[PDB]
Amino acid sequence: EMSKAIPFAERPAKLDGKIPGDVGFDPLGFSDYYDLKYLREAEIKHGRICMLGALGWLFPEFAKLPQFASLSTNPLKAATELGPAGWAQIFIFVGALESFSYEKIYYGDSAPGDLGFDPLRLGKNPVSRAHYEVAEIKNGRLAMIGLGGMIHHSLLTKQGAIEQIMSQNFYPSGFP
Amino acid sequence: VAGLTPCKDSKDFQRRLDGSVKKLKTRLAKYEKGTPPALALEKQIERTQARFERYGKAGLLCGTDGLPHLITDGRWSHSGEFVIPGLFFLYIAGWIGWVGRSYVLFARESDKPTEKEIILDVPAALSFVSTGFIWPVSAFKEFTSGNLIADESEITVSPR
Amino acid sequence: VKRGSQVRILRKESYWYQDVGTVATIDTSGIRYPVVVRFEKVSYSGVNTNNFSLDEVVEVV
Amino acid sequence: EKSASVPFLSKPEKLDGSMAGDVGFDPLGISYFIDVKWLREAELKHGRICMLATAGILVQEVIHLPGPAFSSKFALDAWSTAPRGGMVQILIAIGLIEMVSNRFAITATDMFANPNRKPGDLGFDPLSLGANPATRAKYELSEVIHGRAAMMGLSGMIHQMIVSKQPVIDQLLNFKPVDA
Amino acid sequence: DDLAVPFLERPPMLDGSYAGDIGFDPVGFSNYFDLRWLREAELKHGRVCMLGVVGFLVQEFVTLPMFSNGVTPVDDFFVVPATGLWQIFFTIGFVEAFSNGFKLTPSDMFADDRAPGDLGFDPLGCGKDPAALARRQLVEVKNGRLAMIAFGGMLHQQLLTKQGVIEQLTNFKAIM
Amino acid sequence: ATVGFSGVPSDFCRPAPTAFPAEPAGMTVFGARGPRAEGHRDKFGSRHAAVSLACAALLWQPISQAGMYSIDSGSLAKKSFSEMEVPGFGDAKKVPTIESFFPFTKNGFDASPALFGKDSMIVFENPLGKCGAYASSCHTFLDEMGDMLKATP
Amino acid sequence: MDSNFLKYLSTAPVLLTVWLSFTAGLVIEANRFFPDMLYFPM
Amino acid sequence: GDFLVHHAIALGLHTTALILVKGALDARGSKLMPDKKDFGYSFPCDGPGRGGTCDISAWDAFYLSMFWMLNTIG
Amino acid sequence: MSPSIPFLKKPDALDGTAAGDIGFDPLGFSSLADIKFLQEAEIKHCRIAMLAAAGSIAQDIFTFPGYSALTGGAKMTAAHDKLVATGTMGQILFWVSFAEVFGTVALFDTLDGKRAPGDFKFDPLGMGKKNMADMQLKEIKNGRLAMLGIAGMTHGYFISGKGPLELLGNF
Ligand code: CLA
Ligand code: KC2
Ligand SMILES: CC1=C(C#C/C(C)=C/C=C/C(C)=C/C=C/C=C(C)/C=C/C=C(\C)C#CC2=C(C)C[C@@H](O)CC2(C)C)C(C)(C)C[C@H](O)C1
Ligand SMILES: CC1=C(C#C/C(C)=C/C=C/C(C)=C/C=C/C=C(C)/C=C/C=C(\C)C#CC2=C(C)C[C@@H](O)CC2(C)C)C(C)(C)C[C@H](O)C1
Ligand SMILES: CC1=C(C#C/C(C)=C/C=C/C(C)=C/C=C/C=C(C)/C=C/C=C(\C)C#CC2=C(C)C[C@@H](O)CC2(C)C)C(C)(C)C[C@H](O)C1
Ligand SMILES: CC1=CCCC(C)(C)[C@H]1/C=C/C(C)=C/C=C/C(C)=C/C=C/C=C(C)/C=C/C=C(C)/C=C/C1=C(C)CCCC1(C)C
Ligand SMILES: CCCCCCCCCCCCO[C@H]1O[C@H](CO)[C@@H](O[C@H]2O[C@H](CO)[C@@H](O)[C@H](O)[C@H]2O)[C@H](O)[C@H]1O
Ligand code: SF4
Repeated sequence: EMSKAIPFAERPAKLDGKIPGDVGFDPLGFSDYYDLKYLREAEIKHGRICMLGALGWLFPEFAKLPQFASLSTNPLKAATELGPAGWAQIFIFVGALESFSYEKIYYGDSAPGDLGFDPLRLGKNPVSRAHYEVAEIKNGRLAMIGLGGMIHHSLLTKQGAIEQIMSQNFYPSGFP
Repeated sequence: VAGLTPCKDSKDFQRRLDGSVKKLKTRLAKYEKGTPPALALEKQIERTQARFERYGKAGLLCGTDGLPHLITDGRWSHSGEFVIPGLFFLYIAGWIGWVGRSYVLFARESDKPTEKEIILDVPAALSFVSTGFIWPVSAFKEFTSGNLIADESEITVSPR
Repeated sequence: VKRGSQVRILRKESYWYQDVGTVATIDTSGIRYPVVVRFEKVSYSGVNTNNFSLDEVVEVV
Repeated sequence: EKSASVPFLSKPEKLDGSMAGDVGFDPLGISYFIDVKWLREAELKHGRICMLATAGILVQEVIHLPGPAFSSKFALDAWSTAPRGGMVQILIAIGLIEMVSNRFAITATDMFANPNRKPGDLGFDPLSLGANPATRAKYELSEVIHGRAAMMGLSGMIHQMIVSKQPVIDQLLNFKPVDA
Repeated sequence: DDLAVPFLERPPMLDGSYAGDIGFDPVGFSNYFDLRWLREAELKHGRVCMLGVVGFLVQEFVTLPMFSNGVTPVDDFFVVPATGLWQIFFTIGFVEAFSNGFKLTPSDMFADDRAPGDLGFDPLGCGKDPAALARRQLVEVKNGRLAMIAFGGMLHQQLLTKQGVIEQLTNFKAIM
Repeated sequence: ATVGFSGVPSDFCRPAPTAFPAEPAGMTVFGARGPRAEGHRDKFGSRHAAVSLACAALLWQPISQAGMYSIDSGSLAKKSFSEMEVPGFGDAKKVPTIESFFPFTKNGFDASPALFGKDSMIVFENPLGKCGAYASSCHTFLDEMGDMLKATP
Repeated sequence: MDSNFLKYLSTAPVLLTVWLSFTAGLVIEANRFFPDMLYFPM
Repeated sequence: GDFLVHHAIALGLHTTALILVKGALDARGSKLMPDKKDFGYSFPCDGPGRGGTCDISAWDAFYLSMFWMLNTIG
Repeated sequence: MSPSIPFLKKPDALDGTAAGDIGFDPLGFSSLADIKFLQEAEIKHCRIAMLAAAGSIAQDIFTFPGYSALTGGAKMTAAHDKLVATGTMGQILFWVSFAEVFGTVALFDTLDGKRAPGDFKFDPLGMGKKNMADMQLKEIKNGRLAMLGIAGMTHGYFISGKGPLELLGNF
């Protein structure tokens, strides 16, 4: 009856706590209006995107591929520097990956975010599978928040995350 | 800087300021010192000078005509020209619309809705006026709960 | 549809199409448009009542 | 039939004397058109804020946090000298406090939706001093009277500071009557 | 029988089953977390710190031929090749994964209800007998706690004095 | 008529629940009194809050004066953790440390076990100075009233 | 006050006139104390 | 100046399109005259019956859009 | 009525069983705050103030070697400041805070009724095994006297710049 996330508010009707990563947090009630399976798939995809993005916002600051050594440790500056051909190849790779999602969303039914990618067979144990599902959701959420923060910090300081931390210019000087 | 020059260092802006001040001083020259007309014209001169100085320091860009121009493209260096004012408007306008809609529904569920609409129930109207300050979350809550958008089969429509 | 029941109009030419009214009486004599529906909203002609057939009205929940 | 505070005016009908500090004072009859629950919630909020405001104006003149930004005996000058980012942080924190304390019920249409919600009762009793029925009524009356006194005092302090352009204690110790 | 803190009640979850239980949990971590997980963490910390104390003692006198010797054991870490450090890290990771059977999280670590700290490591069979097993469980936990404290002290005093433990004891200089 | 600002959505024709949660009487220091899940007050009660706060203060005590202290030079010298260089992380020789979480020095705040330090200390300014309520060097409000009462046109 | 007089004050044109006069006064005083504001100061 | 006159032109185009599109879409019927297609394209009106039905035709929509089109091109 | 204040009625929250309870509460703080919390606070203040007063007197009489060098002969709060700069006061505060964590735990067991206020079960020499009520009354009385005494010593130091005994010698 009562939401776990907000103990003083009634539990959202669609969020009954059975689905992974459900703590009854929906103050604005997106689940009432929009399809819950679609919302879950979108959340999982965003979490995966942002997990990779948060990892790659910091990895070049530690090591760069020999081809892209000259590219800036600032991820935005590196994006500007990469050039149309490499970005086009990345876009084609991403579109080839997203063709499978297109097929699974519009012409198939399955667990939200299940594209059949489990090469190492880490999800066969049900208990470990449940822990991994919740962990994926929560790490994706944390990565979304962290990567949004990272993008804005790079906008402000015009530097990488580690460089900003080391130089301790944590505070803004105004709009860029 | 975008396509124009800063107004703080524009000969055209300085010339416009000089012309305005000279017009006011010419008008002032025909009035005795300390008289209400002289005081009014001196206050006008002070206001003109303050306005021009503030415009110069605001970072506004000025064209060849010597008048400030607004860069309403989204640039954060010029947010105060259109975006932040626009956000203030949208806030106030959504406040007004939300409270008006709330009062419309309140009068709809009354004994005489038309009477409530011509002769208002100002206690309830002020209640809604107060409610209007979180209209964005309230409006989105209404939308998601389905109390905002009506179904296509429940709205009258003319024949094709 | 019975007396004192909310019914949504399904006649396309009607001012109250897809609108709800209250059934005031249903005539079982066998006339073309037995049911009589009263509306709060007045039409352009100023009439708030009309006669409808049983296939042009659907009970609402 | 007649108000206790203002004998010649009739007793406000909506003021039944249940609330603390009720002396039948409502000459303009606000309670007729505005719910007394909302009015008392607003009264307690204003009184609490003004209690804190008077305490702060009087205290931060003698004791300050370290730093030139916080070193300002004059309160209206402190308003400007204190770090603007810090002041905006205080504003955001006050907003979040209002939201959570009122439990998402922050409007005139939903504030008292729960019957358990009582005027001015936000669930704030960290040390549980209000659990004693014997002293609860006295504490309520003291809170209301304190809020009223602090409201008047804060208003007077703000405007006397506008006039004298000197702190409250500094004004009282070096008083200079108003001249133009 | 005797309680560690006489003026505090015996913690509800500490019933004496585990070795070294003297009812010491004033902050009541056992009331929040699984005691099996807490004891596993305790034993892992104790074992790592026992080895670490022995390493602090040995490293200051004996250095392997392949590696260069730092002034202090804490500095030996910075003196050694980084790829060697990474190899050790990954080997420890593989050891942990294999010992736990790829059940590394609180959700599944004790899915088989294995005794905390019981990784099946008894090459010499020193734990065959039962009474010796209990006495040595007590010895292990007590020595692990002592080694935890001792390693903290050694690490910090070595960082302060920039001298080995025995070197500091032989040439003791007050900080002020 | 209608009494406005009732706070009851049904009076204003606004959406509202049908069953409102009851109000339990449990309080958590540094918390609020209101509906909570079962066992919430027992697990995370005033004891939890207070003991956690005490632990937080005890952990703050090292953090406030965080830094590598060394007596190699013969005197206690403090050096920022950022100075230490870490192997095996490629370009990033210097890596984030506790100072990243707590940038006291960047803001020029001299933290201490207790919140404030010598350089950053609460400033007590005596308001009285050498003033007296009456017949003093400073002209007080009471002095003004007296002088007006004894004034000569 | 007479309830009928209060209803007459609550009538639509009276309320519109009073509210728009109040709004005009708000804007006029805002422009009197903070004039020539062509932009939000940033 | 070009910006302002361009947005004036946008207003003119949008209002002429409004009149013409409304005429085209309501030509077959509206709530006032739900049987307009029976009367055709350019009938005068439907009388003062339902509050007045002046200029209730798609031809009348064209007739007004021609003022607006003359305004925009001007 | 109240034994201490005959003309005032006995404070309700004061039943009289507690050590040092003479019905002295004219302002009724016991009616405001939990008497167990108040008793714990009183015993804490008692012990700290007794240690502080004895430390003041013993610092006037004698000073440990090395501390005199570090503090430059400063006394009382000046010594506090000098040794804060040194780092000793930091160690004292760290270990007192470590004690006070378990002090908080003990405070909440008192508030739960499981522990008597101020009872840490510390009696290694077993002095409190013959009449605990008598020793508790002695402790409370000495602690109140020591609170007043430390107030007097600290404020005499603020007045004069001199410690307790040095003040009594000069004055
Ligand atoms: C001092 C300057 C000024 C003035 C005098 C006006 C005056 C006006 N504006 Mg506003 N406006 C201004 C600045 C100003 N504007 C600025 C700077 C912006 C840019 C953000 C806008 C953006 C704006 C919009 C987007 C609209 C207006 C509209 C209007 C007119 C009707 C407003 C109304 O009925 O509110 C009372 C409020 C209501 C009736 C409620 C419904 C309408 C409001 C605006 C909705 C707000 C919330 C909503 C979610 C916003 C979605 C916008 C998105 C679709 C683009 C009115 C003549 C409206 C108009 O012309 O309609 C034909 C309109 O829709 N203005
Ligand atoms: C848990 C500890 C551990 C394990 C289990 C382990 C196992 C194996 C195995 C079998 C599985 C092989 C086949 C292997 C091979 C090599 N190891 Mg390795 N190793 C461990 C630790 C270290 C450390 C600390 C160093 C190191 C190194 C090298 C070098 C290169 C030497 C060079 O560069 O000349 C080679 C070829 C050194 C190094 O890389 O130095 C830059 C170095 O410092 N190893 N190692
Ligand atoms: C599917 C699957 C597989 C897999 C896989 C893989 C490859 C999984 C990869 C997972 C990854 C890369 C996850 C990354 C998560 C990153 C997070 C949560 C970052 C948070 C950052 C934060 C909070 C921050 C921040 C910060 C900000 C914003 C500001 C800064 O000043 C400070 C700071 C830095 C703190 C494999 C291939 C094994 C197959 C198998 O069959 C199953
Ligand atoms: C509730 C609660 C708690 C609490 C609490 C707290 C923090 C309570 C705090 C209460 C406070 C700060 C009350 C302050 C009242 C101030 C007043 C009445 C000022 C009047 C000034 C006047 C008349 C004046 C004036 C003047 C003017 C204008 C002109 C000047 O020339 C003269 C003068 C200066 C005289 C705690 C935290 C313990 C927890 C508990 O579980 C629940
Ligand atoms: C717990 C426990 C144990 C214990 C213990 C311990 C360590 C007990 C320690 C007890 C101590 C230190 C008691 C100190 C009391 C001091 C007082 C009353 C000071 C009064 C000062 C006054 C009146 C004054 C003054 C003055 C003022 C105002 C200003 C000055 O200018 C003048 C003057 C000096 C006259 C042991 C170890 C035995 C074990 C046992 O199993 C249990
Ligand atoms: C396309 C383009 C244009 C210009 C910029 C750039 C070149 C980088 C490029 C790309 C831009 C991109 C990818 C921008 C992306 C922006 C992102 C990811 C922004 C992220 C914003 C995230 C925000 C606020 C999160 C707010 C979270 C809040 C309150 C959380 C508060 C909470 C708390 C504290 C307690 C529990 C409840 C709740 C509500 C969860
Ligand atoms: C702890 C991690 C929390 C992550 C969430 C943070 C989200 C939003 C952070 C917004 C940025 C912080 O806001 C900040 O901007 C102000 C701009 O004047 C700063 O302003 C000041 O800050 C510094 C001192 O703190 C000074 O050295 C700067 O010179 C000064 O500009 C304030 O320090 C702070 O108010
Ligand atoms: S006025 Fe309008 S309605 Fe009357 S006749 Fe002429 S056109 Fe038809």
